[PDB]
Amino acid sequence: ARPKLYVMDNGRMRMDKNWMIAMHNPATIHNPNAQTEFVEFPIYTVLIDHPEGKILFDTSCNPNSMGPQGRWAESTQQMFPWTATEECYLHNRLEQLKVRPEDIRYVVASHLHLNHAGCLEMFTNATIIVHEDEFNGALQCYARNQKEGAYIWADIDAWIKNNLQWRTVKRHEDNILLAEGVKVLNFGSGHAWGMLGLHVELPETGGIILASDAIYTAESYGPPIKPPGIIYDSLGYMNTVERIRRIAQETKSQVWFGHDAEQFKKFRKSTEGYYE
Amino acid sequence: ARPKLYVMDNGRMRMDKNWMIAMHNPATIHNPNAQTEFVEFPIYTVLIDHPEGKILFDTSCNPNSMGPQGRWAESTQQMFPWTATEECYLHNRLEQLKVRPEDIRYVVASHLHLNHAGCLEMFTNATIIVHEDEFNGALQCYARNQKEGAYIWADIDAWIKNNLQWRTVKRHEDNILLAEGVKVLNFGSGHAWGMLGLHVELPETGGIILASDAIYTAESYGPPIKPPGIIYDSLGYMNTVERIRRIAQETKSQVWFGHDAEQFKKFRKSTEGYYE
Ligand SMILES: [Co+2]
Ligand SMILES: [Co+2]
Ligand SMILES: [Fe+3]
Ligand SMILES: [Fe+3]
Repeated sequence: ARPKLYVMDNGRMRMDKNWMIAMHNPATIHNPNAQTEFVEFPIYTVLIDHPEGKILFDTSCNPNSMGPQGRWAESTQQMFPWTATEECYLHNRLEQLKVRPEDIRYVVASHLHLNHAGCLEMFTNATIIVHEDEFNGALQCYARNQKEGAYIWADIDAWIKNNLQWRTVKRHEDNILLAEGVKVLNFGSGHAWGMLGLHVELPETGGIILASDAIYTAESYGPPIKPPGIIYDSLGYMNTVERIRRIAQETKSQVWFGHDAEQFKKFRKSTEGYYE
Repeated sequence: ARPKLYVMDNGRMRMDKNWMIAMHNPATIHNPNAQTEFVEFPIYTVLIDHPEGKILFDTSCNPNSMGPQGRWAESTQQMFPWTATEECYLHNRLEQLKVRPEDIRYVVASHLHLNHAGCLEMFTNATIIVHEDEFNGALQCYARNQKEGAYIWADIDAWIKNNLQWRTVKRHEDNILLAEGVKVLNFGSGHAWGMLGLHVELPETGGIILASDAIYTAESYGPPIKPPGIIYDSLGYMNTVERIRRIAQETKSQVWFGHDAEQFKKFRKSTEGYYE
């Protein structure tokens, strides 16, 4: 099999650095009112155009996320603003590749945060692969009518109204062979309730691990590991990072982080080409 | 049957509020360089003068902690400075109660952080009860010559040279009946590797739970729970806080937080009296 892997630029987001690197600049006797920064980071998706079928990793943010009539609560827009041009929208990025939503066989949701699950509702002909604990956690946010937070009620509303077809990865489920050289990695709890990664083995490029928010950046990866402020299971997070490190060394694979500005710049995006 | 419980003022410490309440004030589009604060909080120990023997909960900081020739590293001194008058020193606080180190039968170390295990070395005639995981973790810090962070090399050095007698609480060990109405609570991992609390049943005052850093403050306690930045096991931390809440409700016990300025102000300290 000779697949093509595309990195699609789905805009940028800004947030408190402390979210990304917990306690990045601690206050001191000499700096008692220490300042944080408001850092920019990429929101990207990955399309594996595979002969067995098209696989999508993450879905970025929903077009109608930001704004006065935005699905995102105002507090969320102010803490995690998403800047993107129309071309950065997933549906347009796919269109520029002559890929219709209906052509996606599999969507892998690393987690159900606002900036990874925004456009799940588009893929009504796909099987949405998600960690059961992540699914459960988001569904509770919905049921309890939680309007703030990283789980967008209106996005979840849409998933349900659009009758998405789900395939939950069970807590103790082995990695899933989705297609030749494409494995869903079950990272479990850490950054969120349930994280999924991808291991892709390309004939030419070789091995790629899509870590998503299991590893925000290279600063996160280290060594040493510098965990995020947005974390559900600190222990599981630490374990997941080391697990990823071990797999990378054993499979001689690259590790693609979730939101690393520097790494993203070096990527070949969908406007220039792909990875074989 | 008729004991007296003393609260001993062992000084004040300042640190970044983000340590106490994580992400207490996140940056926004309108406040991108959001400032943290450098808050003050109490360091205290608890003496249970019990007919079966004297029980000490926590040991505060070592007198030789701060300063150019201080045991604490400068970075630590600058991030977590301890201010204390001679009288605030535990040795002095005990002397004013006509209690010699040698008279302590049991020292319960909630955890082995610098602000709780400073003066363990004094109690050479006591049994030091500590969580095995906390003990293990600190001994690793020592063995690896970790000089910075919350585990003071020189402090641990002194514990070993002074030949302290340890009694480790095993990971899955039940609560320990230390004396009539005195009971060691095995909280396990959370704030640190292994946390111990006390439940004291006082004839007059009733039930008291000593939570130490299992719960920093009333703000931590909520509801809802607002976890700290100094955390090892987020899940365990959350579980512990809720376990304490339950025990408190079922035993109609007060919950004494580790570092709550407001609550401490209301405590009757060793200079004014005791709790029966
Ligand atoms: Co996320
Ligand atoms: Co502590
Ligand atoms: Fe993300
Ligand atoms: Fe403390």
